[PDB]
Amino acid sequence: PQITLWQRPLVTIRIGGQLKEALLDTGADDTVLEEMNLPGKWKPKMIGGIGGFIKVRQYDQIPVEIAGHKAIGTVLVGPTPVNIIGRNLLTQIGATLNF
Amino acid sequence: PQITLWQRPLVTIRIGGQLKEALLDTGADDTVLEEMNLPGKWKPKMIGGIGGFIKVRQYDQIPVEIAGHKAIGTVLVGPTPVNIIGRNLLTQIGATLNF
Ligand SMILES: CCCC[C@@H](CN[C@@H](CCCC)C(=O)N[C@@H](CCC(N)=O)C(=O)N[C@@H](CCCNC(N)=[NH2+])C(N)=O)NC(=O)[C@@H](NC(=O)[C@@H](NC(C)=O)[C@@H](C)O)[C@@H](C)CC
Repeated sequence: PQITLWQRPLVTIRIGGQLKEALLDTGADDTVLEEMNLPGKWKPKMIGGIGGFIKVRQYDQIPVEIAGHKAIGTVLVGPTPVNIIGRNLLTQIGATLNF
Repeated sequence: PQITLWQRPLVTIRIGGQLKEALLDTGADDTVLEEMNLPGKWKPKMIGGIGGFIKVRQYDQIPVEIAGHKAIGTVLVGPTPVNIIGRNLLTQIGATLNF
């Protein structure tokens, strides 16, 4: 599908068992989700945005389905204001910007 | 064009007499430039994201050119680690996400 930017580029994703709402974001290297439990082993990491640094926890190899598209890779969970889908998963689904 | 997301999508824009590199960000509601001396009245404000809020200056009706496509709109100036082009302006040059 083609998505226009007059509205927030918001999509439903399954994070297995559950359904969430995430923001397709070109401006994010990685994927970060609101604090939730996942089936995995994790390691503490730090990421940045406009206001500074935050501690998150990394989960390697989690299958995510973005609008019915399949992706398998890293997922960071911590105190992010909006769930966001980064370039790490977008490239798996073959997302590009057109103008 | 068609920009792939293997790397951060960085483009050259013109604001004032300057050519600058900015990140195309579908997860930014607004456009935010790093500290720069523009003429004009501004109103102050706060924007946040990962990490917290930073204080910035709001300038209205500032004409740009995002890689040879003109736009006009509000731009925020403050201490961002990077120049960011939000949707306010991407909506003007006809950019979509496609997968
Ligand atoms: C230097 C900043 C670079 C741009 C920025 C775009 N992020 C959006 C994300 C979506 C909301 C969290 C952002 O801050 N958006 C603001 C930006 C500036 C602005 N405020 O216009 C925005 O829309 N904020 C909303 C408030 C949050 C709600 N969301 C929303 N309305 N869309 C708003 N209107 O003010 N990227 C990020 O915030 C991401 N950070 C990175 O990609 C950083 N990478 C690492 C490895 O840490 C790198 C640059 O150091 C992700 C990967 C963190 C792991």
